[PDB]
Amino acid sequence: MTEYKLVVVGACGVGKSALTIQLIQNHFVDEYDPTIEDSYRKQVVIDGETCLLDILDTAGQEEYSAMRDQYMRTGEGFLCVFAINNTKSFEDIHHYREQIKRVKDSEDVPMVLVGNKCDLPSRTVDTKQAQDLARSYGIPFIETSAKTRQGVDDAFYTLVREIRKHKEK
Ligand SMILES: Nc1nc2c(ncn2[C@@H]2O[C@H](COP(=O)(O)OP(=O)(O)O)[C@@H](O)[C@H]2O)c(=O)[nH]1
Ligand SMILES: [Mg+2]
Repeated sequence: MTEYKLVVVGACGVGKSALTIQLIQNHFVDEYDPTIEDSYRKQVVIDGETCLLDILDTAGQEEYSAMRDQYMRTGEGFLCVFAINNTKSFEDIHHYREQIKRVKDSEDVPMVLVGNKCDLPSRTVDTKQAQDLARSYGIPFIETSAKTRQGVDDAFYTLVREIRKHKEK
């Protein structure tokens, strides 16, 4: 069956693990060690296609930089997560965008921009500013809450659709 290798990246504390575990296990985790990096796999149906998602929940630095380069080269699509109450996490998106393109040595890399924690009242990044950044990259932007599940399926399924568009060229 078709497999899609997805990689979730973003600053520590933005909800990468919470988003991934909501997609896979359908519950919100209040506490998950920020240093744990692991992969999950789930069979889903997306637009009538039965497919396997293989998702890497990243945790930042690796023992050796060759490990980072390896998962970036093998990953097919990237979910670039910031938190709407953490401006620094939004500014760090520039770094992840650049680093992924550099390792892949490609200008066209399937990517979706995710603004997580949309259930919280505190917001430092308004939607407009994130839409402006996504428009500059030519990629979709989705606001999510790993707590309420709002937008979670859409974020991951939209990324799969971006991969499919990249592949048909
Ligand atoms: N309220 C709220 N809290 C969240 C959300 N996503 C993650 N969190 C919390 O934010 C903290 C960090 O999330 P985590 O998934 O560990 O972030 P990671 O470092 O990117 O993996 C945890 O305390 C989670 O409970 C969300 O959508 N809403
Ligand atoms: Mg984590």
